[PDB]
Amino acid sequence: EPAKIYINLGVQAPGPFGGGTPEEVAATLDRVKAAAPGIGIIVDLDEGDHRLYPEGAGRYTLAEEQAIVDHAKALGAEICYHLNLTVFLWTWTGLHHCIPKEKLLETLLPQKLDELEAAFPGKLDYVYLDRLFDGRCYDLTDEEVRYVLDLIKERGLGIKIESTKYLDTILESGVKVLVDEAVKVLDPKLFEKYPDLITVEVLYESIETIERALAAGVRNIAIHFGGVSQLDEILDGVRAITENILA
Repeated sequence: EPAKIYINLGVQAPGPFGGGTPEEVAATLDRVKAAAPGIGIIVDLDEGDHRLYPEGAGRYTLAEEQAIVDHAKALGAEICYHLNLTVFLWTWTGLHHCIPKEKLLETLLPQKLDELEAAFPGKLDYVYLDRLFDGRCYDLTDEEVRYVLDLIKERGLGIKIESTKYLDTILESGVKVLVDEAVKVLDPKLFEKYPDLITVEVLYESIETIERALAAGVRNIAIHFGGVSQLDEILDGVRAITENILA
């Protein structure tokens, strides 16, 4: 069967350097689908008594986040939610302070996951956490990894990982994975053992980036462009898929 194609798209709140309101994000997503027809869309999103007005620009409110997802979900786009606040604020410093491993496994991570699916019921496909990131914080044991994967698979979520440190246990757990290769290594043996589970995000440098990927297994490839400014920059290479075919 032919392979799948997606346009990995980053969305953030209006701030000092860019961003767009839920109306602007909705219009851009409609303009991408208007050009790219049979191409999937992967929208990345960062997390923002609980607001209505954003406490400081550069972050969305929970309503604006829901308004974007509900519009992107209606377009058929998959949502990948970034739970970076798992290291946010020992405190009163804005650092990436790491709570004890128990405090995170026992309480916060299930807490954040419950809050997650409470705000976006069944409308999130992948979730990103800065824990499997080559270890960094905490050295995860054998059962510790598969416990976090169980919390994610419980709520029907996939995972986005930057490091392929634990990829050889994620696929055994049968959970969909999103490998961000937009600047480790991986053998094509995985694509014949787990074809419908891996989706590789690549930095678009040319058609040679796709051909090098399609030469292996990669039946699910997401394209992330370098560069609301990017509306037209993506509308340049959006014709790079009508003629690409390659199926």
